[PDB]
Amino acid sequence: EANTALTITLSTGALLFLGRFVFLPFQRDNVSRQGLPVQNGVTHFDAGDSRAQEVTSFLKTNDPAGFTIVDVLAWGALGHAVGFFILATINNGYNPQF
Amino acid sequence: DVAGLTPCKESKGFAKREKQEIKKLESRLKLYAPDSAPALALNATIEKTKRRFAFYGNEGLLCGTDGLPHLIVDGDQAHLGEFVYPGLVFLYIAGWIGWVGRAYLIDVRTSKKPTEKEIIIDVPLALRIMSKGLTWPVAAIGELRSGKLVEKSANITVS
Amino acid sequence: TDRPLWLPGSEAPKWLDGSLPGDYGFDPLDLAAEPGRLNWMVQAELVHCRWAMLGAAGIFIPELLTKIGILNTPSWYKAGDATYFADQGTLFIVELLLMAWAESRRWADIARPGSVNTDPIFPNNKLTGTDVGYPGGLWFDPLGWGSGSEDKLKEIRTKEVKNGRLAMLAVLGAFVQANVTHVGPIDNLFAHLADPYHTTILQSL
Amino acid sequence: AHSVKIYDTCIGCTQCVRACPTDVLEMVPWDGCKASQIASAPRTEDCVGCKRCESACPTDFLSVRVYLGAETTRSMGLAY
Amino acid sequence: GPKRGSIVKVLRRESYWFNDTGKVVAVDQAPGVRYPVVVRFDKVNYAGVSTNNYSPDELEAA
Amino acid sequence: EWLPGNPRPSYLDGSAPGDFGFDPLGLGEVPENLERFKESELIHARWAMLAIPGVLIPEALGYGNWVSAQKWAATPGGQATYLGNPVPWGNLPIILAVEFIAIAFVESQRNGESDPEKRKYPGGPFDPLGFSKGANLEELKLKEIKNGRLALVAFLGFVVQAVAYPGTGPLENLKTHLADPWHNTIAHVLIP
Amino acid sequence: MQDVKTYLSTAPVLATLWFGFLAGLLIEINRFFPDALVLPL
Ligand SMILES: CC(/C=C/C=C(C)/C=C/[C@@]12O[C@]1(C)C[C@@H](O)CC2(C)C)=C\C=C\C=C(C)\C=C\C=C(C)\C=C\[C@@]12O[C@]1(C)C[C@@H](O)CC2(C)C
Ligand SMILES: CC1=C(/C=C/C(C)=C/C=C/C(C)=C/C=C/C=C(C)/C=C/C=C(C)/C=C/C2=C(C)CCCC2(C)C)C(C)(C)CCC1
Ligand code: SF4
Ligand code: SF4
Repeated sequence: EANTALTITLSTGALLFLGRFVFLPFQRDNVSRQGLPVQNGVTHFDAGDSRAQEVTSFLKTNDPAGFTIVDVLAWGALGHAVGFFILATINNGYNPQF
Repeated sequence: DVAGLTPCKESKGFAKREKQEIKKLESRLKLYAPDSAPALALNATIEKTKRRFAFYGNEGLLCGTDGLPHLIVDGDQAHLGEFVYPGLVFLYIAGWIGWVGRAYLIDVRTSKKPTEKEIIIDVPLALRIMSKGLTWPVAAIGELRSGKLVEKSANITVS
Repeated sequence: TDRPLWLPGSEAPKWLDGSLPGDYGFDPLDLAAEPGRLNWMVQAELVHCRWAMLGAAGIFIPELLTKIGILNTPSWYKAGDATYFADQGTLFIVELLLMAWAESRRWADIARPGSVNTDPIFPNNKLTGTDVGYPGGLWFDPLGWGSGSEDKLKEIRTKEVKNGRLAMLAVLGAFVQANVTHVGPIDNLFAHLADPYHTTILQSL
Repeated sequence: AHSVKIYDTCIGCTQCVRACPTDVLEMVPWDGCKASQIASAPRTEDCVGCKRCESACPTDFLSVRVYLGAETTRSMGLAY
Repeated sequence: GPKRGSIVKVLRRESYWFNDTGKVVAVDQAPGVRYPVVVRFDKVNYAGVSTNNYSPDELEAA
Repeated sequence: EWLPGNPRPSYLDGSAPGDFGFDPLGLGEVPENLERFKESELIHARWAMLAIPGVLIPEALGYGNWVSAQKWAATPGGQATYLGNPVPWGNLPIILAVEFIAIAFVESQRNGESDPEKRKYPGGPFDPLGFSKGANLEELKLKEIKNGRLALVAFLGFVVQAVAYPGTGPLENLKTHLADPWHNTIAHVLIP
Repeated sequence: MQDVKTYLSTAPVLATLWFGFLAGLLIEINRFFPDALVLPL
C-alpha cells in the first residue's frame, strides 16, 4: 500500500523542481533555436492564419526566470504521470525474481 | 532431430514408400516373359530404386511425417552436403564462366571491328581466355584491389 | 644466356625477366601480370617454401626414425589427438598471439621495407638485412652465410627455393596419401618398392 | 490544336518539311547554321499529330517537337 | 574550338552520348554558328545516327 | 606510433594527450566530432577508473561480487547491506529517484560549459591540491589517459568474463587462471 | 577452307556444339552417377 497524496506530491514537486532549476536553460535555448512553426520562411500567423496568432496574455510571467503557466502545466502533468506510474507499480502485486 | 525430423533410416514411411514402389514395379513385371527385354529393363529399374533408397538412408538425411527427405540450409555442420558444398561448387563454376566471358569482352573491345568478333567468336583467343579461368577468384580479388574492376564515368540520363 | 624454361620452345612472359631465383618463366595463368603482385607472390612463395620444408622435416624424418626403431613417435596424421601438458585450444590461442606478433612485424617490413629493422625495446639491436624476405641479422642469420655478392646470392637462394618447392609437393603428397591410404608415407614407399606394378595410385579404384 | 516548336539546334536539312503530310512546316531564312535556314510551323491548326517530323529529324535530341493538345475535327483526321 | 582529331567528352545533358568520348571532325569558324563543332562517335543512338553538332562549352578536353 | 612505421592521419598530428595516430576507421575526420570524441573518451575513461576499484575491493573484502551486489534489487526485500550493515534508506524507488535527480543536476551543470578545454579539464574547485600548477600538465594528462584506457579495457574484460562465467567475479577468474594456467583460459570459451 | 572455319565460328553453330557437349556430359554423369540428391563429400 502506497500513500497517494504523498507520492503524487513528491513526484510533482521533483518534476517541478527539475523544470524550474535544472533543465530550464536547456529547454529555453532549445525552444529559442526551434523558434516557431514556419512555412515558406514566414510564420503561420504572418502567413495569414488568423487562428494561429500566439496568445501572450496567457504567457505573461513574473518569475525572475520567466517561468510560465504553460510550463507549470507541462511539468505538473509529467509529475502527476510519474506519481501514478510509481503508485501503480508499487500496488501492481507483480514481483518477478530476476 | 532438427525441427522434429527423424532420420530416413529410422523413419517408417520411407520404408513404406520403398515397399510400395517395389510392389508396383513387380506388379508391372508380372505381365512379361522372364528372359525378355522388358523384364530386364524392369529389373534394372528395381535395382536402381533399391540402390537409391539405400544411399538416401545411409547418407544421413532427415525425414518428415509424410516419409520424404527434407533439407537443412541454416549452416548446420551435419548437413553441409545438402546446401553448402553444392553451393560452393556452383559459385566456383558460375564465377568461372562469368569471369572468362568478361575477360573475352574486354579483350575484344580493342579491335578493328568489335561487333564482328561479337557475333563470330575468335576461337583461339576464346580458348586461351577459357583455360585461364581456373584461378578466377584470385584474379577477381586482384582487380578489385587494383581498382581495375569498376568504372566511374558512365552514361546516365537526366536526373 | 637464355635460361632453361619450364616448357622448351616457349617464351617467358614479360614480367618474368630472369632476375629472381628459381625463375623458369612459369606463369601460364598470368597471376603476377599486374606490376604490384610480383613482390607479394615472391614473399608468399618464400614463406610457403620455408613452412613446407619445416613440415617435411617434421613429417618424414620422425616417421623414418620410428620405422627404424630409434624413436617411438606416433603417426603424424594422428599426433594432434594426443595428451600434452597443455590443452590443444590453449596451445592454438598461444600460437595465434605469438604468430600475430611475428607476422605483424613481417607485414610491417613487407609494406614499408627497412622500417622494423630495430628492436622495439632495446634500440641497439638493429637487424642487418637488405632484401625483403631475407631478414638477416644475428637472430636469423647467425653463421653469416647468405650475405655476399650479387649473382652469388643467386645460387644459394635458388637452392633454397627449389628445395622448398620440392618440399611443398612432398607435403601435399603426404597429405593426400595419408587421406587415401590410411598408412604413413614410409610404408607406402616400401609398398611401391616391393610390388611396383600393383601398388600404385590406381589400386582397385 | 497541337503545338509544334522548333529549337535552335536545327541544321536546316529540310527533312521534317518533306515528311509533313499536311504542310504544317516550312523553311525560313536564318543565320546560325551552315545551311543558313531554319524550319517554322505557321500552320499548326492543320497538324494531325503523326510525329513524322520528329522521326525525320537528325539531332542528338529533336530540334522539332510536337506537343499534343486539344483535339479538333481536323486534328482527329475525320473525313465525315 | 577543339582542334581536329581531338578526343572530347560530351557534356550536353539530353545528349545520347553524355559522359562518352567523341572524335572531333570539323569546326566551323563563321562568327554566328551556334553549334560549330562536329563530333563522331562509335555507337549509334536510338535514331541510328553517330554524328552530332556541339558548342565548344559542351565538350571536355579529355 | 601504435604501429611502428605506419603513416599518421593528417588530423591526428600527435599533440593531443595519448595521441598515437590510431584511427583505422577514420571516425575523427570531422573536427567537431573529434572534439566531442575527446571529451567523451575522457568521461567514459574517468567513470571506468572510478568504477573498477569498487569492482575489486568488495570481492577482496567479501560480501560482494559486483553482480551479486545488484542481486538485492530484483528481489522482494533485501533493500539493505551496504557493507554488512543494513541501509535504513535502501528501498529501490527512493534510491532510483535520488540517483536520477542528483546525477541529472550534476551532469546538466557540467553540460553548461563553453570552452572545450574547460569541458575536458575544468580545474579550480576540482583541483584542491593545485596539481595543474606544477608545469607537468602534459605528463600528467598522458598518465591519466593511459591509466584510463587501461581501465576501460579492464572493465570490458570484467563484463565479458562475467558473461562467460556467470556467478563469478574477476578475482575468482584470476585464481582459476593461477590454479592450472594451461587448461583454464579463454580457449574454453572461444573453442568449445 | 578458311571460309568454312569462319562459318563454324558463328554464334549459332558454336552454341549448338557447346550445348551438345555440355548436355552429353551431364547425361553421361547422370548415367554413371544417378539419383544424386546431396553431395557426399
Ligand atoms: C602445393 C602448394 C601449392 C601449389 C601451387 C601450384 C602448383 C601453383 C601453380 C601455378 O600457380 C603457378 C605457379 C603459376 C600459375 O600461372 C599457374 C599455376 C599452375 C596455377 C602448397 C603447399 C604448401 C604446404 C605447406 C605450407 C605445408 C605445411 C606443413 C606443416 C606446417 C606441417 C605441420 C605438421 O606436419 C607436422 C610438421 C607434424 C605434425 O605436427 C602434424 C602437422 C601439424 C600437420
Ligand atoms: C507562487 C510562488 C510559489 C509557489 C508555487 C507553487 C505552490 C506552485 C505549484 C504548482 C503546482 C502544484 C502545479 C501542478 C500541476 C499539475 C498538473 C498540471 C497535473 C496534470 C495531470 C494530468 C495531466 C494527469 C493525467 C492522467 C490522468 C487524467 C489519468 C491517469 C493517467 C494520467 C496521470 C496521465 C513559491 C512558494 C515557490 C514562491 C514563488 C511564488
Ligand atoms: S506531327 Fe505530323 S502533321 Fe504535325 S508537324 Fe509533324 S509531320 Fe506535320
Ligand atoms: S529535320 Fe530537324 S534539323 Fe532538319 S530542318 Fe527539320 S527541324 Fe531542322
